[PDB]
Amino acid sequence: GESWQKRYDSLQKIVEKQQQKMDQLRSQVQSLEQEVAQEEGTSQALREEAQRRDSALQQLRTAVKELSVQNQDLIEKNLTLQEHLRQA
Amino acid sequence: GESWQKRYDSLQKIVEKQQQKMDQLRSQVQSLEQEVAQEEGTSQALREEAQRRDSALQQLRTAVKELSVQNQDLIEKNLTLQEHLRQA
Repeated sequence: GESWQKRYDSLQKIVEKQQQKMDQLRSQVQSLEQEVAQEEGTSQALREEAQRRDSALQQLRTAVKELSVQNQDLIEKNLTLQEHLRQA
Repeated sequence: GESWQKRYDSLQKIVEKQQQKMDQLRSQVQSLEQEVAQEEGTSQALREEAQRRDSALQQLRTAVKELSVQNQDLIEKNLTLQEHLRQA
């Protein structure tokens, strides 16, 4: 059979392969933490832009209503002028 | 000093402790891959909402433009009636 010294030499190869795998996993953890942080910045930026555009939506809807009031005003004035024209 | 069998046993304790740390790193990586996936899912969902919000904004800008031109035309038609009613 193999001597214990030979088995030790083979086991040290396993120890070194474990360390290399652990190095790769530690690097992957760091990269993933960075990806999470970057994606959180993206999501927060999207939420802030959504707030600004929701405010723009609000302002446009009210603008439509304001222009509808002006429309009614001008229509009523036009009818008043039309009635004056029936006495001209 | 220590026999090769005993040195093997000491090295095997290192193999086992490195395996524990490697398994813990793999679990951390899995948790971080879930965290990345959920944050990218959040960002994409916000982009979906943004696309529908921009559609609403575009439709409202169109309505504002249409109502504005209609009101400007009514203002011109009112001035025309006023000119027809002039006596001097």
